[PDB]
Amino acid sequence: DPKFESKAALLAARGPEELLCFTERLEDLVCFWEEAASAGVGPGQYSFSYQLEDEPWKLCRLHQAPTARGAVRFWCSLPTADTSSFVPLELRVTAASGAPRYHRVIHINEVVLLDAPVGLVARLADESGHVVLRWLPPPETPMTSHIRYEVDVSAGQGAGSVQRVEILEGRTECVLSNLRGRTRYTFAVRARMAEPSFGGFWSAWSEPVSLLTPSD
Amino acid sequence: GSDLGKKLLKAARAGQDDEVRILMANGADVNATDIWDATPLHLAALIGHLEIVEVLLKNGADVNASDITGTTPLHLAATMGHLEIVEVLLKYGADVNAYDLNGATPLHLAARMGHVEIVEVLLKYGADVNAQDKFGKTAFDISIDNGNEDLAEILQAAALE
Repeated sequence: DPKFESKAALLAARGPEELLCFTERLEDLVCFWEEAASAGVGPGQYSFSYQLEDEPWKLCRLHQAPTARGAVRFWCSLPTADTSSFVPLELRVTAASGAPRYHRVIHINEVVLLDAPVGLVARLADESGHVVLRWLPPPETPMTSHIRYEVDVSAGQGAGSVQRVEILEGRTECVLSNLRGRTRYTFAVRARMAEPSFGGFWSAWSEPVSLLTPSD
Repeated sequence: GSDLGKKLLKAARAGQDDEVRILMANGADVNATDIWDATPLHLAALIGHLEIVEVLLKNGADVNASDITGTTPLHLAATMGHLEIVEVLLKYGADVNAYDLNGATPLHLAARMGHVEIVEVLLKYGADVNAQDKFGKTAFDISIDNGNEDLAEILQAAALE
């Protein structure tokens, strides 16, 4: 629930004037936009309609919520799990007067915003001086074998981010070398669909973990 | 309408350039309409498939067709930022100053989405710099509302001429 507001705000930054649609676990779909508040405008004053394949045009109830920047966010949530991925989905947003607001054609799951990976654990490798990282995929997310990851390695002082490691598709671990001894490192990992037709966006970083390397 | 017209609307919307040509070669209605009175040219200009736009216009598609919202293909191309399609539509005679039910012209929509090159192409084809939508906003006003200094400077200079 709070995560959606962060994800919605993240997308709105890249396209403030657009109808933006994304999925989090490929089973649901949220389409939203943001506009200035007005004295009479509410969810009823807009009509959200969509057509999928040869289905009849359907209406989706619109919800209204505020944003930190003061814009009003209108959004619709459509189920998509039983829908085949990448099939065309036509979307229209029409004002009550019949005037146009939005008209788009999207493909199911073409903008995936995953949750962060979980269960990150750092471990001193049996090979001294190396660290093994292991983690779990974003929870309750299908197609885990098609998710790729990126690992961040950070030092304590001003050094900050010292390394970025790309994890090949479907892999949930990696071994880290070139680490300085007697040093407290901090690790985190993010996820994205590898196709990259699913959008190509990184998830938020996982909860971090830290570890003190051995001497020499 | 025609069975092929329904297939052409779906193929145009799906971006299937090859299937659009196949359907048309088999006699599909280039001006078929969906429940919103949108045409294959609308959907092709919307998704930005130039080759579909070309073969539709070359075979008689209505360049100035309006759906029930008053939206023309040039509106959708300008809104979605498809520069060449905006150029192709304009050279095939699209109304540069067509207005939708909001009173918005392609110049308004291109300005709102920050498409400087499309605004320039629209201006060269006679877009009305002083056209106000039903809320009284000109393209220049929209640029100020979005803090687009580049558009504001261009639109201001066009108004002096």
